[PDB]
Amino acid sequence: GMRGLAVFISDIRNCKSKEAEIKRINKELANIRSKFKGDKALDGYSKKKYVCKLLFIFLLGHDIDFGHMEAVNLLSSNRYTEKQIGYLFISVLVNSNSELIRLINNAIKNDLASRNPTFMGLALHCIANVGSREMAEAFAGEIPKILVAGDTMDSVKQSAALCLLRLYRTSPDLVPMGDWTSRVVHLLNDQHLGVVTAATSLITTLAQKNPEEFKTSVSLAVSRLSRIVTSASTDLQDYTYYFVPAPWLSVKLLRLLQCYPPPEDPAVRGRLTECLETILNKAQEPPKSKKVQHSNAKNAVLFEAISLIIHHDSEPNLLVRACNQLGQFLQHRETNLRYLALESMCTLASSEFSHEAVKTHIETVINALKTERDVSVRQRAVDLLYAMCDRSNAQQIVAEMLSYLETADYSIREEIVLKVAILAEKYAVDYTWYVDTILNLIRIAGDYVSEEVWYRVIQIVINRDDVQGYAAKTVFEALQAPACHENLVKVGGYILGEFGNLIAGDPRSSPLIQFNLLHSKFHLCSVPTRALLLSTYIKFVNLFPEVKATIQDVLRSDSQLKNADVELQQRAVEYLRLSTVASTDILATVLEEMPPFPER
Amino acid sequence: SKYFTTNKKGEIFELKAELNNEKKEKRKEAVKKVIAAMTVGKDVSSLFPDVVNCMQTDNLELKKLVYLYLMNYAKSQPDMAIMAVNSFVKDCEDPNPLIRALAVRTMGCIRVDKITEYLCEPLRKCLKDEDPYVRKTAAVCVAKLHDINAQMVEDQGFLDSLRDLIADSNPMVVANAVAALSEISESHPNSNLLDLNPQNINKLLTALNECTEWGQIFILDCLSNYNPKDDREAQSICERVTPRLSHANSAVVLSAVKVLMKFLELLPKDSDYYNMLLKKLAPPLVTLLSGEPEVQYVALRNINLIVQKRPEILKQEIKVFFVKYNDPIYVKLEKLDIMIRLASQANIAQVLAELKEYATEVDVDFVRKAVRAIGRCAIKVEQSAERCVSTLLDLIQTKVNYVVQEAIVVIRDIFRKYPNKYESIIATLCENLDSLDEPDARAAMIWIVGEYAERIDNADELLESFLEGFHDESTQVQLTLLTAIVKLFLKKPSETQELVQQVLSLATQDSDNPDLRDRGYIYWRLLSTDPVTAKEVVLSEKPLISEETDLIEPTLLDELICHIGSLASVYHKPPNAFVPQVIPSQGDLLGDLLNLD
Amino acid sequence: MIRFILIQNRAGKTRLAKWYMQFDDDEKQKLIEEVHAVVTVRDAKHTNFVEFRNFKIIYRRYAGLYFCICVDVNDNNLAYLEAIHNFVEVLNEYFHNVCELDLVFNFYKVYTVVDEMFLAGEIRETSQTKVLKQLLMLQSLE
Amino acid sequence: MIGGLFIYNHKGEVLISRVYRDDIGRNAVDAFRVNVIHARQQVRSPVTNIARTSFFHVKRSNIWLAAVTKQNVNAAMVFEFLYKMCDVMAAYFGKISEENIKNNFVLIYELLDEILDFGYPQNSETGALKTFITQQGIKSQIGWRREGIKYRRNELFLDVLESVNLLMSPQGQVLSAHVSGRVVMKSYLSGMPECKFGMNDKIVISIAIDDCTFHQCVRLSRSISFIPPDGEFELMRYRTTKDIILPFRVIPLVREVGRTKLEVKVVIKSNFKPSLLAQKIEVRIPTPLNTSGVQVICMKGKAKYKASENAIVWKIKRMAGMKESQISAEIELLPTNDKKKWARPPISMNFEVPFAPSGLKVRYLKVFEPKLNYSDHDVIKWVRYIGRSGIYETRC
Ligand SMILES: O=P(O)(O)O[C@H]1[C@H](OP(=O)(O)O)[C@@H](OP(=O)(O)O)[C@H](OP(=O)(O)O)[C@@H](OP(=O)(O)O)[C@H]1OP(=O)(O)O
Ligand SMILES: [Cl-]
Repeated sequence: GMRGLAVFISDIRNCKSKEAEIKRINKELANIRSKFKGDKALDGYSKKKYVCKLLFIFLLGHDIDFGHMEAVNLLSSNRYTEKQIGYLFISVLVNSNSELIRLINNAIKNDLASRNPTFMGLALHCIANVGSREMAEAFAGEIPKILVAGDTMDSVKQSAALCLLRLYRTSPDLVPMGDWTSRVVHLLNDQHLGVVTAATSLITTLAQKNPEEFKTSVSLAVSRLSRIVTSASTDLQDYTYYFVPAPWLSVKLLRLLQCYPPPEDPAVRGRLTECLETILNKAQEPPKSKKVQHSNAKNAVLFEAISLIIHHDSEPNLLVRACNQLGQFLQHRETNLRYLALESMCTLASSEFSHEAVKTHIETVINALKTERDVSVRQRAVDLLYAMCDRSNAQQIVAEMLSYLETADYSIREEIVLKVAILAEKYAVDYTWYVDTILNLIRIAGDYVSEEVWYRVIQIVINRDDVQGYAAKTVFEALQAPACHENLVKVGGYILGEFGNLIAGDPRSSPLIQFNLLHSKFHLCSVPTRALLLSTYIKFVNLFPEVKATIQDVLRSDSQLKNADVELQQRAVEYLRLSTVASTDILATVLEEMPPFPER
Repeated sequence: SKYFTTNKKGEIFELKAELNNEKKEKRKEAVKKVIAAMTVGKDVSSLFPDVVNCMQTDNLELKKLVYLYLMNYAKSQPDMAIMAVNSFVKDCEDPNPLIRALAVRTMGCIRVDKITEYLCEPLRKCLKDEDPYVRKTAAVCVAKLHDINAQMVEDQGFLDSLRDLIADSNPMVVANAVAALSEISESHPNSNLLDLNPQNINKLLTALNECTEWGQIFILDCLSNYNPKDDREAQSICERVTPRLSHANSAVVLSAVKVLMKFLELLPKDSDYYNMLLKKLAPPLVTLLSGEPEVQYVALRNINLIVQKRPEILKQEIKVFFVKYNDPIYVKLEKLDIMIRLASQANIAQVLAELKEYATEVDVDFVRKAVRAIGRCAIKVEQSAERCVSTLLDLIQTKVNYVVQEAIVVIRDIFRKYPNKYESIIATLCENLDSLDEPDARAAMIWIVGEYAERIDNADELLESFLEGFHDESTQVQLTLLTAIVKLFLKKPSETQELVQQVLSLATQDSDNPDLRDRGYIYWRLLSTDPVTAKEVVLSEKPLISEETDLIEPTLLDELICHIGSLASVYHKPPNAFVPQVIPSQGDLLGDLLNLD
Repeated sequence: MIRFILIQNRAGKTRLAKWYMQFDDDEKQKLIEEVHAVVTVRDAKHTNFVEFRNFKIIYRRYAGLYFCICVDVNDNNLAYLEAIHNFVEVLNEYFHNVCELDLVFNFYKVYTVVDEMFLAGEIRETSQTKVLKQLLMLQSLE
Repeated sequence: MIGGLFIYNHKGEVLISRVYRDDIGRNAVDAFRVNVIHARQQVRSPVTNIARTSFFHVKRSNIWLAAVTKQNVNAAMVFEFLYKMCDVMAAYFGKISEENIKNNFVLIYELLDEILDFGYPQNSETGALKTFITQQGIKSQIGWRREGIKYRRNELFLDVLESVNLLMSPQGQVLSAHVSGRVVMKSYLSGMPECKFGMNDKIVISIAIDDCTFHQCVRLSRSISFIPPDGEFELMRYRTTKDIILPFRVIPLVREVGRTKLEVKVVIKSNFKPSLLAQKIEVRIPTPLNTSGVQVICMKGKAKYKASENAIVWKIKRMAGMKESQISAEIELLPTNDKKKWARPPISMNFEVPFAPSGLKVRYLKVFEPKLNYSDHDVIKWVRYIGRSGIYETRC
């Protein structure tokens, strides 16, 4: 084609600096402006190429503030390559100049009014690509006529239909529902599947506000779909992609049908059912190719059919079949398929006909999460577990969430900790389970634990004698990992101040060992945390008189009594003073077991 | 599938044809375009034979270009760059120093099994070369090889080769041997390379002058590692080291400083010389604060340590640590620290006048720390206390919200260090009760009113107002309010029974904070119990606090002082840390990384 | 619907940009950057779907080129993922083992290919056979 | 010693790099990019440790130069070197810029393998280096105030006023976000003062675009200087899209139980310093049009359902940073309209915060008046930071 164009492009590439690039572009702009302005007329070859060079520069980022007039001339050329380029320019560089617009509309009019489908298509595309009101106003009335005329070529019908659709979306008021409706519907019977594909996109948009007017499309849409999904190898060769027949038209026909309720004609509803079952069956057949393109094309159709089934929410056998197929995707190479399967299953969980089916796949979801690498898939796995959780499920789901938590990334912890607390609250069977869960939650992921939540667990433990000794041992054995969470030291220190006595008799969890364990955390803690441990330590002087001397030792120390903080300095003094100046009977009065909380 | 992969046309094929053109200026341009490409992520692996053939050249610029390309593969894809080992062996023989050094550096930046075979002999040859640019490289490459696996006794032979290299004609060569060595020695075995080194010190301390800014830096660091035994051994090392400032402003100084500090304390404290060296060290440190900002920061972080170990050195030089309004926050803040550490009776006049400058500026973060700094000054120097408190009052009456609330938190710590001394002020503080929204400030007012209750006949209707919205208060504020209102009872048991029961009833019946609950009960079990015995536990005199909060355990400090140059002297932490634990909450942890302190 | 289509290289450089929605140039520029930051950060483990502003993006890379379709949230992911591949195959046939430079030197032609396969934010023609037949008839014209 | 030299553009894309030890992976780069280049609330320090790896950095124009190692390196050495490298570079191609780096990739590699062997700084002085370096650098190159203004008391006020906008998925992905801001200046200053202003490098000088517009009085050449109009005026206006501090995260747990009940739990997390209070907080959770009734329980603030609004509105007077709260609701539905499942509108928030969500921080404002008697130390100065919600939305 255009030698001057290739040269400019390769000159641009050889530039060694943005500075040089901008020099070569300004040079071209001067050249183009001269020639456009100059005395000598240009041959079309030149108009064509220079317009096309200006477009290149526009696409590189630079401003183009002339040229539009020259590209408008190209529209009236009888040479395709010249019109193409003219039409491309005005489609990518739209100006608001109302002389040009009027001029561009004439050019359109001639091309539409020629009978040349190549020229018709260029103009139709221009309209669809720009979509301006002035164009809608000039042509919106004409486009349906082109679309339903018995003589217009298929490609022109395809392009007319999508043009009409663009115009309907930008300028609805110019697209009334005239007499062309039934014949647009009739296009769903065209032999040319490209035409059928195009018409379907249009009717789907039109059916959104005009359902009654395109109600006839259902029956046609259903019989087309069923001929497509059962047709042989040697049928629809043009529209067969990696052994999957018309995947995109299939998808589109399934999508049109989501604008309507289940087919009112019992015959039609029946055909549609055979149809959907055929699709479900094919999912269970093995690949005809090991190329990922085949399974994706096949599964696009499968997923769109699953939406239809969900939207109709009216055939329980198909919904169950749907769950089970999605359940089989949950073990799959394709992260894509895992992703979509979980997403789609989340939907099915909230339907009555389908909730229980979904619960069936709990183990598979849990195994998938357990091994899953992609974060967005993990997230959707946890969302699913949440969605299906109930009285039966809850202990298993919670066990498994907690287990996963023990080795989980940081990416995902926060949301799981949150879900564990909430589910624990909704579904706790016995106060001991709740307690065993939260303390563990706190042990593993205490950094994300609401303060309120460790409050709760500390009150329950007070109000129930039966779990106190369990809570004490759990905390103690937890506290004795070399690394642990601060809220564990808050929860742990409080429980032990209050109930350390129930394990103090074990010689491996003695009063001394308890204390020194806490104290190996103390100076790595926040101030309110130490504030609590100063209270814990004073309960210990009382409960375990044997270790009063080491504790008084830490209270008299500089880091406590000359502490920069008010609470710490106030507690360490108050407490030393208590242990020193208080009668034993007094000390016991002050640090009795705290009374049970009120339940309200 | 394999779409867009074709190598029968497009950019790669165009470059392949240009790489075979027989005009070298067109080949040179190719290899540039290819390198440019790798950098932007293009696959250019297919061009590898074609690029490697461009090495068959007279032309230097061309050959060097092919090397750069091969170095790009060295790290990213090591198997790739192995394909051309046999060229490196030839090109380390080639009679151009420039090429010899080019083939060696590159051989040792590759990393697989099959590197050992080809590299050992040619390195053996390179440490033995008329050109000190070749031996400078070879040396560093001994490090490189060491990092590649295997103990290697022949490598142990290279370990000698390196030692022999420390004695050499050229300070560039010796410098890099040493730096290779100290790095080598650290990892992995212990006590390696130990020498009597009196020659070594001398060889290094003659080297350490004619040397380039880098050569010394390594030298010193290695040197500092040693432990002398005598006065006069230590001594003359120190005088030899002394000219270093400021060879290379930044690290040359601080590596000298490190050395001079370890050995310094081994000295008699005589004055004779000990005292001279200590006077020497003031100038060069102070000059660092005229460098670029990054390097200031490092120098300050270091000076901060040095000032705690030897406050003597910079006792006189507070002037340089004064804040310039356009320093980065991190250099501003570090300086502030040091001003407190050098603050002294002699200088408060000005310091205090400066801090007042800063506290009136538009950088909130920096303002807030400056009022703290004033308080830290009053706590530090008893004579300043009275003037500081005056300055703090001035500021409070300027009414700038965030200045008021910091100043008052400071004022409480001041009331605490100097009890029963600033009572008059308390009404001047209550004038501002409305304008406190931060939780710290509130608690400082509250605690203030709890102490000194009796000075205020109105201490009533104050602490009433703070009960109104007793929740929506910081649990810190609730705890302080609790203790302050039980302080008001033991002090004025009259109108108090109102409050005391209301506040004990909230902590005990309402609030879900179990720690607060516990504390409420505790007080309830003294007060609504026995009027007398509670006075001793609560109103008992609390001792005085001092600013040993900032100071580092002397044990640690010595360790950090030994690390003067390094990261450890920036983080203020033993290496084993950044190279038994409580994991703070995300609340705590995210919170901490904003406390400029 | 399809909001826009991009073909971009690793570097961030656009080689096709087709828009089916009104945007200012600043805006398009911004979007082209944003798409690049999202997609170049994902390895071969990730899905080919990702949410993007109040739409989402389906993308795949061929050699050094990312093909990206921005569509509505409720559009069928796998359908658009294979639409991309169908497009790429037509490109491969039309340019005889397509390379990135074919899209640079024939940029104006690439728009023809796109308009044949997509139009007004919808898939228009899916038949590789028909699209080529048409493209080659176009080429032979003057 | 030095384990990796990386040069990033203003996007935190690694333009060019050399890794000198096999410790330092893809991992190190991301660390730097995420925790420094896109630091959100952290206050930068020239040195940073993350995951037991140390990062040194200098900023030149729009470029980040970073140095990385896992060892107890000589800290001063690293920085000094970085200035010298910037010395060497700027003597081949001048300004250290994205453009100029891009044009000099080949040379830069060359410089790197010379200036730095195995992470050990080697002689790198310009005159010395000619011998080793084959390549050449590719180079490239009043009326708004009145006379005689007097005040007893010279004052200035700066207000940083920001509106923060967000669209977030239920999984917490930032779908889009921008801040719109402006600094309002209110100045009663004597005479004709020249002012020198300084801020952190946040602001760069329906799709949000990063922009900054200044008052006609403002000059540029780091910092900006002006002689201000008297009293109150808008110094600058700006919009930013990167590195925004989202003060609240909204975590929705909406659950459709059949076609008759709806279970809604929403948790909000405040994400700023603990010592700071957000105020006028509202959370607006929408309800379906066919809602028989609502039971709402919340234990912070108060909440009520409003049918004309089709929403649950939850109010909180104050919330500190790093806190968490929860509302929970049970919603009744009567499903006459059959099909056309509920398209959920997003959950929205209002709030006010005493900081700038863009991260803008004011570093200085120097007043210098040539004729008159006062100086900068005499000028009283208040700053205030008000940050407000704009369209702050989270899908559920
Ligand atoms: O008009 P000129 O300044 O002399 O420039 C010439 C030339 O015209 P000439 O034949 O007079 O040299 C070309 O050829 P024609 O079209 O006139 O036959 C033209 O077009 P092509 O190379 O595309 O055919 C080409 O390109 P452009 O104006 O886009 O740069 C441009 O050649 P130069 O690049 O050597 O100026
Ligand atoms: Cl199809």
